[PDB]
Amino acid sequence: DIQMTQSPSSLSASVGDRVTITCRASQSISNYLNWYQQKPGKAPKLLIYAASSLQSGVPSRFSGSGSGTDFTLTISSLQPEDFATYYCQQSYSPPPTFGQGTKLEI
Amino acid sequence: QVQLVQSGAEVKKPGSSVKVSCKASGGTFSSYAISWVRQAPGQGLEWMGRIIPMFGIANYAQKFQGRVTITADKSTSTAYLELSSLRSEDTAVYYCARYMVTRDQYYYDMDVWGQGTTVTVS
Amino acid sequence: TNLCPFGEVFNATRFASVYAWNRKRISNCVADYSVLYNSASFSTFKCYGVSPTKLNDLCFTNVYADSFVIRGDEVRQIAPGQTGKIADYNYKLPDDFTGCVIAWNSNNLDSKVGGNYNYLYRLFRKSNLKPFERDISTEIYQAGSTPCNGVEGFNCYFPLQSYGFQPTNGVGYQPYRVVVLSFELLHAPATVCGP
Ligand SMILES: *[C@@H]1O[C@H](CO)[C@@H](O)[C@H](O)[C@H]1NC(C)=O
Repeated sequence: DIQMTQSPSSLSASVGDRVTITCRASQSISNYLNWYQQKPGKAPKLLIYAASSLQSGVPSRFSGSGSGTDFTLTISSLQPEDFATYYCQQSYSPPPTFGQGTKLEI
Repeated sequence: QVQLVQSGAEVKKPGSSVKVSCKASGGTFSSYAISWVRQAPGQGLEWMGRIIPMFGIANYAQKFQGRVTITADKSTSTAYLELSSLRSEDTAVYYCARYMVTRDQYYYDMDVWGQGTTVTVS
Repeated sequence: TNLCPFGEVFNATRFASVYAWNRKRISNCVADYSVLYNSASFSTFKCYGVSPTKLNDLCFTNVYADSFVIRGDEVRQIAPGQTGKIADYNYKLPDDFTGCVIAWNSNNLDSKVGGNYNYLYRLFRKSNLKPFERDISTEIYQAGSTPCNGVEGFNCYFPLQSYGFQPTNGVGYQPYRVVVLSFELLHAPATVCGP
């Protein structure tokens, strides 16, 4: 059914840097999308459960945005906590396909 | 609060079926969905199927429908995936994860993930 | 001869949630309604076709105790004559009911520090339910020309929403248990009367 794509494949950064990432959807979504991160060889964790709504216990390092398609996620004052790979995922029609992922190098 | 804990790794001969499981702790399947996700090694995540243990209802993505079955026994707080006919291309890490299918008219926000099971062949 | 199960109806710690409302039935026994009216803890005893003090001297074909839990500020819905999510979709009493509704604050009994998602109410249906209809089906409710295929998404809803009974709830957000004692008279081959 729905398809996802997510850009770029990788970025370099520094501790305290500001960085932004994008995901795009092949049917429109009315902001039914989520974001996750996973550390190399460990379980994914959810950061955002709409365009912008942050999940509980997550630090203020993250924000998200979008409108029907072309969503983004941003890191402000980037940390070793943010070395993770990040995935978008649409929730608008099943199955809830995840993005290809993106890599941040500290 | 609720913490999923997940079955240890499964090594099996090609085609011969597999079984893996998740069980809750600090609670149970209180009308959550639990649903299964592949992390094939270095690929994107892929979604397999919903189950709502409170009702036993389950459904699958087209790619896995027929190959797989998922099931649960809520009184023992345990849900299972079992997969037949395996390793066409497959040796993924398998995750169970919950999402709160009664908390809002919003879904698939997987707020807690199992430890992950390696499932693989030789 | 025997004494009625009211002593257990008001002391079972496990109740179903309203979409799946429990029913228990009264027969061949002494129905002490009056000691219910002596209760310390109760928070409504509003009755229909009766006044509760006198009930003990009356005789009946059957009584049903129907029981469940509700968010307090919507307890008003349960009795006749008013639309609202419970009366519309979960538990509707007749045009001319006869019986009594008993309810009490249960936050000390029912709350959990996470919200107790074992408590559920239906909030979507294709039409409102008839008197004492019951429906534990949970197939996806559509909200557009999309055939939902029995799986959830945009315009495709799981029918049951949870109450989320936290300890940090105001007087009306708190969980109130309810029992509806539904009565019946007829030509009256009774096996239920009070002492
Ligand atoms: C319910 O339990 C209490 C406490 O044991 C008891 O006093 C009471 O008689 C029981 N029955 C009713 C109808 O309250």
